[PDB]
Amino acid sequence: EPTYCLCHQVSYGEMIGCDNPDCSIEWFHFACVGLTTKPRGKWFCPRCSQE
Amino acid sequence: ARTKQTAR
Ligand SMILES: [Zn+2]
Ligand SMILES: [Zn+2]
Repeated sequence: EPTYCLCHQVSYGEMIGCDNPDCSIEWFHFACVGLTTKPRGKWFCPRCSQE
Repeated sequence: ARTKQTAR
């Protein structure tokens, strides 16, 4: 029932977590953030990365 | 990065 990501849809497939504890989204679907395989190390979403 | 597979 809960939704996530920039697409605001339910969880599905592989999800990646934003490493900014103050992130307003926290979890994203891999494809929505252009990922096929998980990146190494800490990762920050597009919303927290941009100005 | 931290990831998780959607549980069924
Ligand atoms: Zn999404
Ligand atoms: Zn974020």
